[PDB]
Amino acid sequence: SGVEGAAFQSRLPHDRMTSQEAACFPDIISGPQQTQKVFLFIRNRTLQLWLDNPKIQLTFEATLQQLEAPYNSDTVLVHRVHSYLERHGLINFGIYKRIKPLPTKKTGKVIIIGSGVSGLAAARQLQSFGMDVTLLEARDRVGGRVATFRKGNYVADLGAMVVTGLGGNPMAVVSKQVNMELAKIKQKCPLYEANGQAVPKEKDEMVEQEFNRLLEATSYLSHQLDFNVLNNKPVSLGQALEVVIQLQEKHVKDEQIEHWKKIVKTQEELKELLNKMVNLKEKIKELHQQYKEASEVKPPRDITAEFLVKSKHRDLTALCKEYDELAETQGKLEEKLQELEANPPSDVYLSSRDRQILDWHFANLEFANATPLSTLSLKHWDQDDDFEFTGSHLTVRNGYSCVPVALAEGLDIKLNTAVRQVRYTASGCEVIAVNTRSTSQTFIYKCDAVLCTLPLGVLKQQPPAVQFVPPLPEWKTSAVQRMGFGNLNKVVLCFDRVFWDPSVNLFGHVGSTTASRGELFLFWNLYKAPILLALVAGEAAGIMENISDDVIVGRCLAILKGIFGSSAVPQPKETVVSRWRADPWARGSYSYVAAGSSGNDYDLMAQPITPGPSIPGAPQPIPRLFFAGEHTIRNYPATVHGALLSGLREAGRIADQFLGAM
Amino acid sequence: SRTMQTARKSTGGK
Amino acid sequence: KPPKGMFLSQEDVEAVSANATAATTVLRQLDMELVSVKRQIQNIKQTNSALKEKLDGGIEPYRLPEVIQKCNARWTTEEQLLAVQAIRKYGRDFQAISDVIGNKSVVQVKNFFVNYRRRFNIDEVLQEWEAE
Ligand SMILES: Cc1cc2nc3c(=O)[nH]c(=O)nc-3n(C[C@H](O)[C@H](O)[C@H](O)COP(=O)(O)OP(=O)(O)OC[C@H]3O[C@@H](n4cnc5c(N)ncnc54)[C@H](O)[C@@H]3O)c2cc1C
Repeated sequence: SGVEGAAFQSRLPHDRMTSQEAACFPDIISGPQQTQKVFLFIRNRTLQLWLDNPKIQLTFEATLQQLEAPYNSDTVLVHRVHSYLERHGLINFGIYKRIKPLPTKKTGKVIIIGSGVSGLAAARQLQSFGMDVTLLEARDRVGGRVATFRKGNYVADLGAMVVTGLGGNPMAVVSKQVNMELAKIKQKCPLYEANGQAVPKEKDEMVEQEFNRLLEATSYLSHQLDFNVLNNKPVSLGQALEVVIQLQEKHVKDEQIEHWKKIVKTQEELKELLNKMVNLKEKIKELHQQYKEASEVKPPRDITAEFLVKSKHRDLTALCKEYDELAETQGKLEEKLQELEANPPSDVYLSSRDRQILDWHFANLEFANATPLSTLSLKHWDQDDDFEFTGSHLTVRNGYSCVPVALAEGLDIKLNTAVRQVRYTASGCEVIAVNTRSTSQTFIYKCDAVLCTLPLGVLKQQPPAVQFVPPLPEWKTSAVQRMGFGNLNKVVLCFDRVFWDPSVNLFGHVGSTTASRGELFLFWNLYKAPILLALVAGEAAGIMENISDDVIVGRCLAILKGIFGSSAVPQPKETVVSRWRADPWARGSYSYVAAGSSGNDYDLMAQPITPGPSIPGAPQPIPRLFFAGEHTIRNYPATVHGALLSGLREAGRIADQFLGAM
Repeated sequence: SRTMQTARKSTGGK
Repeated sequence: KPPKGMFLSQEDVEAVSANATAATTVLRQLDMELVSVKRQIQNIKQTNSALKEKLDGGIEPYRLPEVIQKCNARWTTEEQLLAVQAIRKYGRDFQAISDVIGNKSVVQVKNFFVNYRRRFNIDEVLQEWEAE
């Protein structure tokens, strides 16, 4: 809705001021309501102006000229807002044409460790703020966990590949700046069982509904029943799902017991009636004989002999009336027994097939979180849900590497340079690095500040790949330990011809056991060339890294032949298998919220380190060691956009420290 | 994280 | 409130997560009791089958034809003598006495108790009935 849509696209509320804005504009937020609305409009309009054309720099001069009365009345207010938005990277980020070239004299010196999206985004900002920036990258390429396979005409992503909707996504801006061939992914995903036959529509919808019900139940367990600690240990999502499933199996058995208990009570009610009837039939038999004996005493009789005939007649008919009132009650209980035998409860909660299809949905969840469900925090695994972008998910058909390559332009990047040691004191910083091709060749880099974008997997390493001098404080290292770093792998299969449904982007393979549920469970058809991409998720990812490419591709072909036919599936021209946990420069795929951890650990990851004074009694020194990366952004973890935003945050923080605020 | 589910997006517990 | 059709109570959660094998113990305990109840079902089914076999033919050879006749105001000597014996056997059950005589209503029987109280010593007759 114009200016309101600009705030939404920048992840800001249109009608109120944020915590960051309150810090930079305390006079406004504590002041009258009218001035706040003036601030909010200037903010929203400036954002709209940038968002309308993100290919060119938006200056203060261009901003003020396009503002109307009475908003362009206060010129220093407009300047304060513009500077704030520029400094925090909400406007003028990414690849844009600079209207007046950057000042020749550079102020301050920053070393950035790592040339992924977080590193590159921070580097661009710091350079455009007028700082001396050098990036040190261990790999022979930029991009990091954005890694695109390219051989001949085949293009496929081994790392990041999906833009998770454009509504509120900073990657929407980047896509208007860099030629990303964004193609919408169609949601339709048919599942094929181990035999190779598709799951019927009725069963498929039943299992999926039960899956979401099971997930909703674990949330109920967490929030309402407070089932978060068990045996002095934090409860995992996997644990909670087991508990819910077990209680559903219990209810199936409890309702079976209650049903067959209604049968025995009816049978025993019938048993008491049948005994009563057998005893009365014998009394009726005896009294009939007594009647006919008295009746065979032929007339004329005295009145006592007549009474004997008449009284035995009354007594017999009364017992026959009593028998008839039990005979239809027998019928009432036999039909009650008929309907109970015809209407039993459920035999099982889930069959063997139902459990297997459910294990696919669990594997799909294990893909998303890049980790087995027994490692995820029950309370906090989905803490970033409210920050989900709107719109369809999109493939980067051009190959995602086009983004970091474009961000790399005009930057001083030292490739094949592995950081070994980070030194930080009150005077400044030393970064000690080696050449990866020749490890004896040593490099020393001196700087005012260090920005660490090393993956969480690298920071977790014992023994360490990178040493910090002095050692990182306990609050930092404990957060590094608590936090989860997951794993996920991809198998790229390049063919000469399309043998699959071209209008179907996604199809699933249902595994035989729970143990192998994530093993080649999902297939992607996304690219212009005939390429199929298979995922290895959950417990399978770590195990499948110890298996050779030929065997993995063999298992891929066996699954596809089951679905499409042996004659229909040719041998692939090119194959690639990712091994992200084994990769020394990643040591996994992306962060997750582990059991025992929370969203607060992401904030602790983001917090800069301040060294002690050199001389004792010297004033409190400034922060020297800064952190960015997907593992440092609470609201957008484990993504490209989150990495991007973490870089923009840190550049703004470093510039505030070393160039002064505003 | 959960927002990355392109295929069969989970709904339970949001 | 839990999702409709799912069952999760504070008591049931604690029983399943009490120890490492508490879940399998609870589920097997209910499995054994299901076999135990079904065995009892088969037992009573076989008992009832034997009892139903003894009731074959019902009470058909022992049922008597229903004879109905119009009520008469006049008491014959025979009807009076039938009544005195009926009082001796049945007491104050006026319905039973009516069915014995055959042609006297429940109200007419009740009047007989008052009309012939002195002449048929009905007080003495009812005392003989209570004594047994
Ligand atoms: C298989 C997979 C699929 C993914 N899919 C998606 C997706 O669909 N959508 C999405 O949004 N996100 C996805 N991601 C996540 C995304 O790739 C990352 O969150 C993001 O790229 C991380 O950026 P970063 O800069 O924080 O870390 P990185 O990109 O890893 O940057 C860190 C850099 O530091 C370097 N480095 C490591 N050690 C040293 C050293 N000693 N010295 C110097 N340099 C070093 C590394 O080589 C690396 O280049 C996926 C990730 C994986 C693994």
